[PDB]
Amino acid sequence: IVGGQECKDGECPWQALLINEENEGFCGGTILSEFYILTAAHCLYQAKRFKVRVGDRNTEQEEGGEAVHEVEVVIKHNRFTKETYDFDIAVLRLKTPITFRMNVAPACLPERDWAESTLMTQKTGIVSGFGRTHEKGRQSTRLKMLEVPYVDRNSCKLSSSFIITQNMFCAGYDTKQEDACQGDSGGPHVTRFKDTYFVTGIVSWGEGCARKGKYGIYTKVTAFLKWIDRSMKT
Amino acid sequence: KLCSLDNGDCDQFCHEEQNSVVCSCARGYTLADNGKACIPTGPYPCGKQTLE
Ligand SMILES: O=C1c2c(c(C(F)(F)F)nn2-c2cccc(-c3n[nH]c(=O)[nH]3)c2)CCN1c1ccc(-c2ccccc2CN2CC[C@@H](O)C2)cc1
Repeated sequence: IVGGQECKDGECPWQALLINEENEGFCGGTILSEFYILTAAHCLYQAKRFKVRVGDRNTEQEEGGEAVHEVEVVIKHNRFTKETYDFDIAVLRLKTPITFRMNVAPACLPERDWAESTLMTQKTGIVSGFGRTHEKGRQSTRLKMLEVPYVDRNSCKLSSSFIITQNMFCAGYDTKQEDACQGDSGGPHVTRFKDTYFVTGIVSWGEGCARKGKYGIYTKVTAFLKWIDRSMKT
Repeated sequence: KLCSLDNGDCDQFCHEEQNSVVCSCARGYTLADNGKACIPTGPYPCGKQTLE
């Protein structure tokens, strides 16, 4: 995350971190339930074997609230391809259930029609992650979050050098240089409604980070609710 | 106006059935007696920050 603020104690409890053999985070995820994590399909190419850490806000030290989980099943959307980055979504089933506690809790899955009519029409959502804090730089050791305006679909397409499919949406600023970045991929975009946070996007891609006239591109969760439901039973 | 008028006064999901508002909730919540509010079934219901 470029700009934004630290996630303070309890503010982003649905954040997950995918960690490789070196125990370093390389992508985010969103906790959906005690057994399931939502993430980006393109993240699955970033590590041969990986695990999932929950409850972490600071990778520099252990606080006692962190927990690591092995992945039992990887469910990647069969239509994802790096040629288009379309269908950038995967669900992970964990070998053992997540213990919910301060800083560890699931985000809500919305219903499709209501989410599209009520959540995605709000002014802003929130993106979070341990990604780079400048376009050139290393991963953040601190979990960050950023309020990002929803962007008009037309303005979204005109800003992009690449095709924005119906499975994608834009959020961010036109001039203010704060946005998600490399390493935030796979992590939560959530939208608040009456103090309840629903997962609305998966960080997918962007042309650089926080560039003027560009936006973060997210996988639209509402486009995949049936696919997600099926994956959370298989 | 129904659902378009302040989400039908629903805490969470709003649907229009027979020209009337019907509220519903995410998993882990139960619909309150008033048919509008959503009540958590346990600690750490989905979508709630853990600030206390
Ligand atoms: O996703 C990144 C990326 C990069 C860097 C960094 F700059 F760090 F390198 N960060 N980052 C990133 C990651 C996560 C969030 C944000 C972000 N959120 N908000 C914000 O502003 N930025 C930024 C590098 C470039 N990229 C990228 C990946 C994929 C496509 C893409 C799109 C459509 C079809 C096909 C392709 C893929 N093909 C392959 C060849 C290419 O030409 C087209 C375009 C750009």
